[PDB]
Amino acid sequence: GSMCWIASYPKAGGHWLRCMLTSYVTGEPVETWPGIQAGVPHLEGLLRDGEAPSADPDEQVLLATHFTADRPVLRFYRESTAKVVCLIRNPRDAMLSLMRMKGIPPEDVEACRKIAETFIADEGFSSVRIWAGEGSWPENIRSWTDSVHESFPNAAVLAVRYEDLRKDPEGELWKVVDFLELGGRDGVADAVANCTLERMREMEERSKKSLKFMGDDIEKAYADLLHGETDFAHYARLYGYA
Amino acid sequence: GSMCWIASYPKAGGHWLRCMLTSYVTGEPVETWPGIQAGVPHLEGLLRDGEAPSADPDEQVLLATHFTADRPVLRFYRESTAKVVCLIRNPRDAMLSLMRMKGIPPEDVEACRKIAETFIADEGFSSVRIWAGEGSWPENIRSWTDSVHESFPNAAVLAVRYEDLRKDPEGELWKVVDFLELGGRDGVADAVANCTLERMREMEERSKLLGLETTLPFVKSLKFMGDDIEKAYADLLHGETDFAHYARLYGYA
Amino acid sequence: XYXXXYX
Ligand SMILES: Nc1ncnc2c1ncn2[C@@H]1O[C@H](COP(=O)(O)O)[C@@H](OP(=O)(O)O)[C@H]1O
Repeated sequence: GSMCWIASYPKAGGHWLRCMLTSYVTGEPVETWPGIQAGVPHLEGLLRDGEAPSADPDEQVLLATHFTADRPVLRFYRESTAKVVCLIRNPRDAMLSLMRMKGIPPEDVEACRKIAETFIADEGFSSVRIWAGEGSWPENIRSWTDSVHESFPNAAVLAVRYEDLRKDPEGELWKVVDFLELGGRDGVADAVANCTLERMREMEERSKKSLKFMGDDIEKAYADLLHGETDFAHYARLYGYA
Repeated sequence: GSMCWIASYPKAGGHWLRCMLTSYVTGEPVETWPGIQAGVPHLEGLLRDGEAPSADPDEQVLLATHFTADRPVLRFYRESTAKVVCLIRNPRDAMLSLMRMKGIPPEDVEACRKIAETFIADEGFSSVRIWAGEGSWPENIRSWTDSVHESFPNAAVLAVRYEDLRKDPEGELWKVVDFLELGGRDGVADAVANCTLERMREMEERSKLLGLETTLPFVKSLKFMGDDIEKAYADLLHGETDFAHYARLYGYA
Repeated sequence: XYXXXYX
């Protein structure tokens, strides 16, 4: 059908993807934070309000989500889902990302440790109250890519690393635009310029490192995971994160 | 058509109706707090997890929600909805209930007035960020009762008042159980005994002691903070808004 | 349950 998903584990730079996409579809810059939710709405955001786009709607519709493709609620879109964009980033960075957010100044030993301890035991953010239904890191990727057809039988998938977007914003964005059939290529330039790190932090406010530090043991812990027998190592390898 | 809603506005007594409803179906008590959520799942809670009950099942299903009936997400159950139990409570007491749930002792007028005054301006809890998609008190009521066919053309409604339930627990649970055809009636007296006030507090604590997912303690009238606020409520109560219209009708004037 | 905040 006509439904399209920007799927991603939390902290994989989904906001920015959405921002840019909102800017291309509109042509105009993003007038600020809620603009992002209006453009590529986040599904969780909508369900909180009781909002939910209709299944089989006759014009193309773009939503975002951190759910695993196999969550019962996405079932209503089982048939009408055509396209999935799966945005993926170094789980090393996602983890470091939750920290900055959760507040902590990088030299708070027992505070970083614990979250890191947890992330590694869970293989993602299962024990982090901010999100729900997102599953673990491999689980999330698996369900939206290799197993997408178990949830969305009519879908096509374009997987995309956060790091490639950072290395070539316009090239990679146009790969996403092209795949979704939102038109040109010319627009793609301005949209990148309309959602740059600066315009971003400005839109957040006028609304309202690596494993070195404390590593020795943790660093090890992580690396053992990253070269483990598990689905976490499978995807790390497969996406160059190993 | 086998889907059934316990619709209610926040703080109408939903957990209790919910808890007695589970007890009657299980046949035994509810030993733990998420047994309530297991029993008569609250829609909002299911969505947080990305869970959602099947649109169109073969045998009867019971959900709870604080959503207005018209909220798009419910569009999915438009034909599968057979029955609505709309639980209603005095709005004066719902407002008081939120103060108790927020902690706040009956002395802190500043603290209580703020909630009270916000409550009056909004005709309900719309500004309280604890829930979303509920609308104002009358908005909710209208959508489940007078308007229910705009959202569920096939549905039939029972209404039940919190206060009726306190006065006659077993007689009132019976109306709800007979309405939903859950069966017997000898079961009824038992379900009430299990989900008592006392039973409920202890059942909350035991869960809470076994570090469990529970909803800070969770389990009077107008004179104390007011005059300014007394008149303010009164004016709303006996005024010409739809709130008044419903307050009059369920006998809260 | 399933309730909002932030407390
Ligand atoms: N077993 C029971 N019997 C009577 N009232 C109950 C009860 N369990 C909970 N309640 C009351 O229901 C109200 C909460 O409603 P909800 O569960 O829908 O939020 C609170 O009212 P008060 O705070 O006025 O006492 C709560 O104490």
